[PDB]
Amino acid sequence: VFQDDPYLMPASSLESRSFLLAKKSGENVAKFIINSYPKYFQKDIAEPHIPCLMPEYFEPQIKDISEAALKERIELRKVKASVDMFDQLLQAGTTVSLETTNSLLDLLCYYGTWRAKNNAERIFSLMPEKNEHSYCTMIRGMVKHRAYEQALNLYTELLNNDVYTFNALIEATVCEKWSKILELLRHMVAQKVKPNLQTFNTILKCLRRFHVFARSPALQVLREMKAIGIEPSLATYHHIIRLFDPGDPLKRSSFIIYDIMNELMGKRFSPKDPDDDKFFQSAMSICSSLRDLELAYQVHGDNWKFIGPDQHRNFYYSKFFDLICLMQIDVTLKWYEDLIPSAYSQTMIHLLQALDVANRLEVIPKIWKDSKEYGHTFRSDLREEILMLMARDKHPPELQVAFADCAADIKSAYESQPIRQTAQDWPATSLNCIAILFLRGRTQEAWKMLGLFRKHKIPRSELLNELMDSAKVNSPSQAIEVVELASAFSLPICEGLTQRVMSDFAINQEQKEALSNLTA
Amino acid sequence: SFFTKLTADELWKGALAETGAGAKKGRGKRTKKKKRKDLNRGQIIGEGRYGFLWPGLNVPLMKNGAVQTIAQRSKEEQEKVEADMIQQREEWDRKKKMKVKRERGWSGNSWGGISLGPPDPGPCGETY
Amino acid sequence: NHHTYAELMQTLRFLGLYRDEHQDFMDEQKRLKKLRG
Amino acid sequence: NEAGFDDDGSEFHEHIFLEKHLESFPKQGPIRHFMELVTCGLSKNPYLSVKQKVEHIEWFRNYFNEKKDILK
Amino acid sequence: KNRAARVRVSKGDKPVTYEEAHAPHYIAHRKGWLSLHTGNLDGEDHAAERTVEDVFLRKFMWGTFPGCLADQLVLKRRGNQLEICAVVLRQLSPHKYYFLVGYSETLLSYFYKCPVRLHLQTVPSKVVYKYL
Amino acid sequence: RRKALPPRTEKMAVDQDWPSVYPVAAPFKPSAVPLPVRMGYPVKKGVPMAKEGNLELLKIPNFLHLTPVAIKKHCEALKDFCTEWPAALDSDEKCEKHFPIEIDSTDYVSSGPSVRNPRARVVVLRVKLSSLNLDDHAKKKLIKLVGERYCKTTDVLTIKTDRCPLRRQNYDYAVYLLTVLYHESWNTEEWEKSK
Amino acid sequence: VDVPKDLTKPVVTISDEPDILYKRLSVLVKGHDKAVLDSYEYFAVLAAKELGISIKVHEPPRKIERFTLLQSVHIYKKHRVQYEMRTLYRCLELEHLTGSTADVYLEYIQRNLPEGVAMEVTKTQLEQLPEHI
Amino acid sequence: HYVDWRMWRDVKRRKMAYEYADERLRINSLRKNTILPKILQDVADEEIAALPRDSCPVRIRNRCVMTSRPRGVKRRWRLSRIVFRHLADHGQLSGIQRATW
Amino acid sequence: EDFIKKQIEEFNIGKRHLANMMGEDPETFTQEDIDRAIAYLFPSGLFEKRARPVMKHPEQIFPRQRAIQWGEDGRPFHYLFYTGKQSYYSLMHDVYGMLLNLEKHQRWLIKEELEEMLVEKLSDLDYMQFIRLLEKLLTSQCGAAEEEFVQRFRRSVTLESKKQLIEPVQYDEQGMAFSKSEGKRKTAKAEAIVYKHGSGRIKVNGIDYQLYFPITQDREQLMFPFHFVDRLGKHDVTCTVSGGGRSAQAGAIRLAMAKALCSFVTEDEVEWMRQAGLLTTDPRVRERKKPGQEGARRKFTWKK
RNA sequence: GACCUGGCGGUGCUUCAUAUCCCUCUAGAGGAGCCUGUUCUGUAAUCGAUAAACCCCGAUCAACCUCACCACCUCUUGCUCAGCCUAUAUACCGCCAUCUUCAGCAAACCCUGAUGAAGGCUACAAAGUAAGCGCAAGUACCCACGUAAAGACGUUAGGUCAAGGUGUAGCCCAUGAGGUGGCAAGAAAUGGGCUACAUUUUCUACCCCAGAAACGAUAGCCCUUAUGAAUAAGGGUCGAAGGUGGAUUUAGC
Ligand SMILES: [Mg+2]
Ligand SMILES: [Mg+2]
Ligand SMILES: [Mg+2]
Ligand SMILES: [Mg+2]
Ligand SMILES: [Mg+2]
Ligand SMILES: [Mg+2]
Ligand SMILES: [Mg+2]
Ligand SMILES: [Mg+2]
Ligand SMILES: [Mg+2]
Repeated sequence: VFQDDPYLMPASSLESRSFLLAKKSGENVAKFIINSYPKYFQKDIAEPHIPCLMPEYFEPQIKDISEAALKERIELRKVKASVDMFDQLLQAGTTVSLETTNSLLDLLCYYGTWRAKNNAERIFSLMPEKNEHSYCTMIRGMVKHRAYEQALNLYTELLNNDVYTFNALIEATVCEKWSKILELLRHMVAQKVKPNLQTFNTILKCLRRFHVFARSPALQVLREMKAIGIEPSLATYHHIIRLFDPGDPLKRSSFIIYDIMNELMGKRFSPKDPDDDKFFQSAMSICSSLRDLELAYQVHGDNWKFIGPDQHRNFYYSKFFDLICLMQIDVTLKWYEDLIPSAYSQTMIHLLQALDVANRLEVIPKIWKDSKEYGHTFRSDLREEILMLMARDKHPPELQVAFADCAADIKSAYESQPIRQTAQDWPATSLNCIAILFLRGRTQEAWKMLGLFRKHKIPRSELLNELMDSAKVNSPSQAIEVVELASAFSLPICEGLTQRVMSDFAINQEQKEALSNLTA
Repeated sequence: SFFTKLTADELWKGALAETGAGAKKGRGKRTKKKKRKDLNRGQIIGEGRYGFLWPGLNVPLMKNGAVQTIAQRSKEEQEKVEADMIQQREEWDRKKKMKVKRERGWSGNSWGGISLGPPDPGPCGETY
Repeated sequence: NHHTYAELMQTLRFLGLYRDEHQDFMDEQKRLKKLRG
Repeated sequence: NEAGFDDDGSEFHEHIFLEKHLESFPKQGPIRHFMELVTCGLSKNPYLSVKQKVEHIEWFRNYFNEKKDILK
Repeated sequence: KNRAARVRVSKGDKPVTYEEAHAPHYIAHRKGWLSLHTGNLDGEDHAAERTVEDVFLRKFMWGTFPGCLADQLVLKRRGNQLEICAVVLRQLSPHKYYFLVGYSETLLSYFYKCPVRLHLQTVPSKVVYKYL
Repeated sequence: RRKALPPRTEKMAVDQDWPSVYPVAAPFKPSAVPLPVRMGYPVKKGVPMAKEGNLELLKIPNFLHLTPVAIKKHCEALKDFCTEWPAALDSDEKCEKHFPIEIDSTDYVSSGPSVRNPRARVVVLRVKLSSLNLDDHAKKKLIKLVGERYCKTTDVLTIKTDRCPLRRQNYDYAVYLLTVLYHESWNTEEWEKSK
Repeated sequence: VDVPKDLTKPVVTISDEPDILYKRLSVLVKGHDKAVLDSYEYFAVLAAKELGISIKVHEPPRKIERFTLLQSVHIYKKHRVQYEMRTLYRCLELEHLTGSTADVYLEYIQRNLPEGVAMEVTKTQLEQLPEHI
Repeated sequence: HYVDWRMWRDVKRRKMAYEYADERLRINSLRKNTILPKILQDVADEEIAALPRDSCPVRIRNRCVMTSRPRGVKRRWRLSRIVFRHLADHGQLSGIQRATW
Repeated sequence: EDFIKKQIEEFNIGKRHLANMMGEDPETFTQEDIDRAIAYLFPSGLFEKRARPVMKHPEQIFPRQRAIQWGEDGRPFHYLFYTGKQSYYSLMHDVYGMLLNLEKHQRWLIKEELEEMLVEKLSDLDYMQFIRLLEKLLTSQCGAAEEEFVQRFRRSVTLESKKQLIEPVQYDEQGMAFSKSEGKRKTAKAEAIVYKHGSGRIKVNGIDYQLYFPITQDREQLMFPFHFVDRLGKHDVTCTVSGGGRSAQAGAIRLAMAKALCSFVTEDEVEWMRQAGLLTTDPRVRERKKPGQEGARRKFTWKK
């Protein structure tokens, strides 16, 4: 969906989101222009007539109560229905058809809040003829758009006089209630409805949180589901996996569910429940807590559509790469360097600590360069982390050139942004390792950089060590005009200068030695 | 017609008439010269008569972390935009056409007492 | 039909997306003419 | 080149053989001559379908039935 | 002296690209055709309609991506599917770029009742063939 | 303000799935293509234009997709679906023996939104009368009826069909015409007996 | 490393009725670039080889049409400007070819066209005699 | 928004000819037939004479689409020679070469 | 300057990529392979190779440019540098030194070739000076290194054949030897079989010449090959023809008969026939008619 | 008064002239008729180019639209967020003739002339160096030759606001728009092409071995047919001017 050139190449999750949202907004603008000026695109130049390409017609026809009623279910709104009820009740006083009244009630309950109150209190004027369909759709509406006492009253009225109707009724009853839940389940199973288990899914959704006294009975309820043999175990299974949430991991149940989802993966899947999108995200959320790599590989035909939203995809990939990092890591970095362009701070931090524990120093540069190429700019948390981890090292002598290069790039990025004020406190935190790496070939750069640092300070023990190594690595005056100044500045450089002045520094001139004596 | 319309540069050439008879021989004309102008650079691509608010090009796409929606600029706001764009164009044209004050040297219409500033730097580098 | 073509392009200019150079020229000189009488 | 535009499942003989569409005139007359040549040309023409051919035929029917004044 | 799809030789301060630098008698010899269709070949038809529609396409897209393009377009019509290729500059935002891409693609598809796709190649500054 | 990342040239490895990175037909995309291939008239003491701004590589048709590796892949994939021709059919004479009635249609395909074109309707067919008629009176009658639809040098009777717009209309009308022609050549008349 | 486990295969059904027998598939490609035609025919012959069928190649001559126009606008009859449309032909014939093989091969090629080319199929199929005769 | 009033008139003539193309051919055949009555031929003649103006496909002209130039237009491309040369020089169209033979 | 090495290494990497693409071991790989690969993967109807797509090696893409001839400071390296033409000046210097050494002891190369061998241009005048100096050197004796210096510049003569090809004889049933040949013309193309053992009559499309050419000049042209060779009634020939013009077909059959008989007759007689000039296709064809002209060459009358 | 540059010389010397100067070679135009343009006559009845570098020119089409002229009759926001074939090609863009059947044109440096306009060449070499364009080369046809293509800077304020658009000046009940009609003939001069004026001719079958005659209408009258709602080819008759060209002139290796 994204373009190929590098400039248009979306190099971050938020900007990519905004980009394809702008594309969708252009699609909506196209819809608006076509449905505002249909006559322009009315020409059917293409030989195969396609209603997908034909302009769209939400235009009410002339006043015609019967055809207007038939067009009600075509226009998909509520003002037309109000006007039609008005025309049929006030002056006509007749019903075009009970099916038409049922469809009107369907639409009005779907559309639903004082407006919902008015829409629900304006349906009782409907002609006496109100069958089950009408009553149970009123229940549907009062449940999924308003409070639950009204739905309960309507259900009692119906009893005095469907699968997802009773589903909504159970939702209303539930949303501690032990006897309620029990009698509900009992009479529901007693009736001959034979639900599609969406009632069970909804009662699970309501049981999202409870102790073992309903977490464990869910297992036998699922075993009964399996015995009747209806459920694919797509959503209720995942919801009980989530309900397992937790002061202590349950390794036994974890292994059991591992085998279960293993055979579920082995078999082929077909979608039936609209809530299979939270499946992916919360499943990987539980996987992250579990921390297992064979588990991650198991969780990894066209079942990749259930990821959907970029937020859930982000959570999944983040937890996946985090587990893979915190698991050698050669195969992990292989998988990563394979999926980085397709895939999208915390992940990079985990990568840095994984590379540290691995000791693969040569890899971190390329990773930092990739992050910078994509979106890593105007933030120094990861810069601090990489600098500390890379200059805790000095063991590669030839790699000091790469140290200097990446340090120069890091400083080029660090000094970009004055107006923001955020670049002022970055050197105070991470300039020490940067300057040490610069010292480790080129030295004048690090010299003047430490000058700028101290002339911005927060001295440090490794800063003292840096100053000492720099001074000892031939030029007395060039070393003095730095070490003596930093000593006059602060006391630890002075207690180090006490020793520095022995070799060849104090013999040059006494005015700076006099200043040192005064400060000491 | 729209098919009859065409790009700008050839219209500008045909209107300015830099060459073809007038320029040659040095005859020129009697102090009439059409000034060059660029209309595309001036106005942003978004605005028009119908003031639809474009989150893609005209309005920032995201506000308060919420996707925006296509909306209508009322006619009063449309008139405000038209007025301030008229003002902006008038200001641009004012800044375009102005006086030129080369300091009077020996006399008007004479290149005697005017200085062109110091010489240019040399290739090897020699500031004069 | 130039009807459809030019009507679409005029409506889209009024939307303010197609910077029509020829039309900008025409109406700019129209403004100049109506200013100069 | 014919996925769609099926002509409502029309038939080659329905196109070509207009003998059944020609019933209301004898076999020898000049109107028979003209209408025979008409059916010939129509069957020769593939561009137009049975509907167009029958509307041609019925327009000719109306024509000479309103001009039945002569029959010479 | 013939003046046809050529640039007048200037003092050498006029950046010129390949196609507009070279002459129209170098088309098959040292250039390629901007469009590619079969209406020009024998046996086909609708060639006038092809020409009109592609001229309108080029004009509309030039004016709905104004100021960013720096050369003529490339049209590639393989049977039903239409493909467009453009070269543009990188001064405006990718937000606007993608928005106008989708807008124009949807409009072309809805108008011509044909599957349409278009691609764009970014350049910092338009490539120059010579200074004439 | 914004800056574009460097191309995929150094990113792409020497070992790489070109059929995977170019599954279908697509433009050149020099940013993704690592090859420095250039094309353009070089200037005196000069060279062709670099691949990036070389819009003539896009002008020309494109074949970076569908490499020989990709062709091997797709052909050895679709091998499972393709069927086998009967081995008994091994020669022209044996194929025309098994199925004498030859029939052939044709149509163009061209770039554009529309697809219909009247030349789709025409069809023709052929059959040798040396083995089909099995008699002499009907043979003489038929060869007298047909004026130019035959050719005795190669000895095949050939007939076309275009009177109908539909290919199947042409087909079944030709079949019915041949049937009625055989049935009418079977019989005779007194003016035909008198010659 | 990412190699899928189960490759989704299409559904196929072998209907009871027999497949049609094409005697000869003769395809004729009209183009403007001899190099493009050579690449296209090489592609086609390599596909036919890998599918396991007979082949043959030959190049019909180049056809050209030219016509003269007035070089200038108002009054110039001697000075004209000329143009020419060049079409180049290529033929490819395939004999003893099953109906489903024709289907798959034509689907492949028809999806793998280039742009500036026209493709003319001539299909020759044999069949038995009718029943009414 | 056609190019000009003469293009407008030409398009009106084309519309009329298209929407009367059937009856015109029908009665033209009924006229040019010979074996039928001459009185019928004359009635059909006066009917064609009473038919309205701008209804015949003879009054229309194969004019140019861009500049409305009647002369110097190819029936295939429908464009004037000048716009044809313009597009051929600018390389907009496809598969046309200069006849340098 | 580092751009050159970057281009070379990137070209090697792209060559490895292209080898992986086309499916061959990148170890073994050739420039003709590069050419065929680019031709197949990116065809182009452009006629000139310089305009067609080419994936070439950078050393051959870029022409040699004279590198920096003076260090970062001070003097230049070569000693004619303060003037132009330094390399040719030093060349003339050491050439004249070798010349005077010679006198005390006692094909050619193109202007552009020398230009591109050096890194500077020159004039026809000093080019002629160089040529006359070369032949001045060569008119006298020459040592081994001196001859080597001269042949460094001297190139291959590349002489042509100046010969008429000989077709192979053929044998068919009943022990019959013969030779086939083909001739052409403006618009007539024919081919003739000559049978040596046979003699006498002649066939043309299955008809004899006496009645195929009622006019005698065509038969005279048909006899001219046999007449020059002097073998008149000792060879029979058949021939098939496809043409529009009578004299055109006559010339085509004449050329075909001669091109078939040159195989039978000795090389000496082949040379005699080439001297006669009857073994070469006539390149002359009716010129094109021009748009502004009344004909191929005739113009409208100058109206003044 | 003296100088710099160019043009010009019925200006000198030398080398040339490729079908161009001629001597030369051929076939034609200027003879008669016809077709089609130009000038001119009259009409209410377009327009423009109208030496070379227009005259079967815009036109690879005008019986009706094409129609832009004219008589008559109507519309007034008029298909056009108007329109105008109204003027200005001496505002122009766009497109071409011309020398050109040329080969030069030239940013940028230096030098000479006392630092003037201007010039910059001596190859056994004396101040010129040259980006770049063009020529050229290569590309198309059958080649490498040839033909095509290409042929810059600039002259003719060259032609074209009528291919189209556009600056300026105007009509904006009109100088815009719509529907009927005719207009488009020749006392005459001129131009380009066709026909023949003969026996290398005319007729007959074939396209070349024959037999007869001792020619010529593509104009006019009548008729048929082609499409159209309403000029073209064919048939009968008429069977002349015409007897091979006025200086002069055109094209061709
Ligand atoms: Mg003054
Ligand atoms: Mg010319
Ligand atoms: Mg007219
Ligand atoms: Mg007017
Ligand atoms: Mg002028
Ligand atoms: Mg040349
Ligand atoms: Mg030319
Ligand atoms: Mg003038
Ligand atoms: Mg007629």
